[PDB]
Amino acid sequence: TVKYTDAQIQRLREYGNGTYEQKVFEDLASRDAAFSKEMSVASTDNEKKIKGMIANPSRHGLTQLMNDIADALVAEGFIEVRTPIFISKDALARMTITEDKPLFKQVFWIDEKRALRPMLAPNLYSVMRDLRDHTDGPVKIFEMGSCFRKESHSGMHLEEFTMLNLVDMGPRGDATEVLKNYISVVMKAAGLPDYDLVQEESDVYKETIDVEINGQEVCSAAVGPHYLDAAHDVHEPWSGAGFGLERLLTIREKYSTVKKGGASISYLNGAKIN
Amino acid sequence: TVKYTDAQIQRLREYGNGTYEQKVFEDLASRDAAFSKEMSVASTDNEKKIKGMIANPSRHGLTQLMNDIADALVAEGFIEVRTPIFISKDALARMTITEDLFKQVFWIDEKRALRPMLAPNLYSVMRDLRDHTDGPVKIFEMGSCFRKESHSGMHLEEFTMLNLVDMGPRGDATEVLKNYISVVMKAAGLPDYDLVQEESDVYKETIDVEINGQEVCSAAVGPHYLDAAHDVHEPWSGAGFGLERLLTIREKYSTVKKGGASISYLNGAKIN
Repeated sequence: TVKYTDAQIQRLREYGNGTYEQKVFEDLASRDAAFSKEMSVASTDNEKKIKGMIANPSRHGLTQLMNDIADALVAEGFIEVRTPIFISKDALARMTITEDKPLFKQVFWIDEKRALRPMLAPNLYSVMRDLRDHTDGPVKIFEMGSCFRKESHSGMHLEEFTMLNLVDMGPRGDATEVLKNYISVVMKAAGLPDYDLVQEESDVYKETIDVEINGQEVCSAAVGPHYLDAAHDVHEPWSGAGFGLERLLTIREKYSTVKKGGASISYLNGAKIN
Repeated sequence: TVKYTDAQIQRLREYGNGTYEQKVFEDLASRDAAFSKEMSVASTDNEKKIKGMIANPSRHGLTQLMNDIADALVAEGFIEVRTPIFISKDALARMTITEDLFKQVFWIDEKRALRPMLAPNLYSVMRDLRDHTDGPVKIFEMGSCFRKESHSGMHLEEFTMLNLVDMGPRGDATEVLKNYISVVMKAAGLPDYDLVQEESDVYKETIDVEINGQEVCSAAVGPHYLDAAHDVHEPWSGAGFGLERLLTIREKYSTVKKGGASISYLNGAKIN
């Protein structure tokens, strides 16, 4: 008739990758006793993976997820681009991310005119637009890299996160299905073949497609055009999708928090090192 | 006899990836006709290269170099680690980066900064993995580091560092470190280079790698006085590479701003 405390659930989540909020116990002593033993099982499992990685080293799991998805997108006809982390204050204004907007509060500022990017759309707007001068068919590009948002104002757990942004500028009568095929290629290559797409009409985009793997947002897609296009010299429909890569890796490997599979000095491929 | 003007030289490297400083011309008309010819050819080749990327897309040239090197390092037994871009003010102080290099640091707030090098985080990860093995501790990281152009001598403010460390004693540590450098340079497509082994007052030895006079890798055999501040107390050897600098030399790009992350360039071609 007692459950793990919130502090105990957190501590179990930081060290183990099982599920713990379901357990129930006769009294406080039995709960604390089973708490320490669940912590003991979590510590052994921790060392077992670290010794495994030390004995059989490999590419980082986040790196391997990026490579698995990226090679899939290239076979789909996408150019991989890399763009700087730094973006300009004018660049944030073209997204209507301005002082009066709440989203403005999450931005890390480098100086008075430059900032860390909170998303991949600014630079990808620039690149797809410039390639339009060099081709008449669809412009298909994508990037994977770190984006940065302050935690207090965005209410999410990672300040540095790796976004995957793919986009295909060009008109399509079948823009929806073509976009849904882009979602499939990513999710398949990511190892998450089952997912629920939330197709929805909108006033701002032509269409919007969220995706959920049992109740959790893992990608946000849309069919253009959008009112942000004209500020970027974009005057045609498009289709794009955005995936948080640490979140996908967390869900595929069933880690307890999102801070275990990505970039860290306390975790390494799900295991806690310190 | 005349050469290209400085304005002609800078514009030639804008779209062109040839070599132009050495050209010599009899007169102004001959110098101007050749400049226009190189312009039109650089622009024409630039256009064909972009359309080729559209016809047959591939992984980014910086990503492909990172993959070619990282697989060769995993085959040598290295663990690939990834660490945050943000480091603490204390971690910088433990590198003796204090107010008295400190002006190269991009400060995020009162206590956090963009990492100017991979050493502080790699220090913490190698130490923690020591509690988990008696054998050598071998890791590497490829990721962005940041430095202010106004104080750093380099032209990129964001640059991709590769750092590898092998913690733990070993016989002939310097020659093993030389092999680690050889695996990287061979995996990068740069087999021709010159090493500069030197006696050191701060390290046990220092290895500098140069190609055509340009430093491309800074390596060292430990220990070093910064080790105690990070609770490291055993031998180690490490090497650091700038990956845009490697890609520029291999592809013979006219500047070091065409191969890396950019919104003006894409794999050596200018898209504006």
